[PDB]
Amino acid sequence: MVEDHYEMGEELGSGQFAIVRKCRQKGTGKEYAAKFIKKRRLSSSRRGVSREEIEREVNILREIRHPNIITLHDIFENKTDVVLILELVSGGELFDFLAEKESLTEDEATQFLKQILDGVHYLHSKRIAHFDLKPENIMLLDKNVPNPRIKLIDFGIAHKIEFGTPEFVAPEIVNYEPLGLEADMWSIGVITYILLSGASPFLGETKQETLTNISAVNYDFDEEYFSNTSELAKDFIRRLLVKDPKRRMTIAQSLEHSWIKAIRRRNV
Ligand SMILES: CN1CCC2(CC1)NC(=O)c1c(c3ccc(Cl)c(Cl)c3n1C)[C@H]2C#N
Repeated sequence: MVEDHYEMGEELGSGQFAIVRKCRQKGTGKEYAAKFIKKRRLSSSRRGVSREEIEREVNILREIRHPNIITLHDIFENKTDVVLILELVSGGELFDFLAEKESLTEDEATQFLKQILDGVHYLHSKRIAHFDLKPENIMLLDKNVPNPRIKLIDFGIAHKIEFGTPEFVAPEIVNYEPLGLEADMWSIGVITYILLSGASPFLGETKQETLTNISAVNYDFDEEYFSNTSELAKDFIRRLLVKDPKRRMTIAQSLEHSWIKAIRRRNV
């Protein structure tokens, strides 16, 4: 059993069918995050996570080796749960960081985005789409520094290309059209808008209104939030928030973009 080898500690987070606890590996003293995923009782049960979601997630994490993506250390399973022993990331979600900061400067935003884009470049090079990129799925190593390091998490709907969270889904998801790596690029555009403004671009009062806004690409650079934003930043976002996935910037193009490079290019 997992608890023979890992002493479980405080609960760090929870969702509908998962709980994550801090734990300590008894043999080494090393601390990890143990994610307990509740299995379906029966193969096609309504409640619980499909065994397919679990195995697919495990297999993707085991194949990835990148500094901006969480590592999987081990796996345990009993009758009711699959327990993933994951790298512990203790600086909280980017979501909570942003909550405290309200909105980021373009320099602060690009420092995060360089890391997010590097991790996504690694995934896309392997033809893996994450499909649930959002600030809640980006963890900080340490929140009390100017340039915090991040790791992508929650690969539960990641797929190899051969419905995530309403505010972040691309139009092709909303309209049941073919999916690819481009959906992740849309989500990066949403993240970028949020980092710079503190506002979610497509959010409506209801989920239905949010989804309607996405499909119509109904957003703006409202002067409330974007009165000081550079034309480069807007170009970056505008080239991601495009309805036709074929027209959207690719991950390589996003990394080459002058906005991302601006901070590297300048001295002061
Ligand atoms: C998608 N959201 C965010 C991640 C989620 C599940 C719900 N929630 C967590 O609170 C959380 C999760 C984590 C997953 C991995 C690691 Cl290494 C950590 Cl520190 C995680 N934490 C803190 C997710 C779960 N369950």
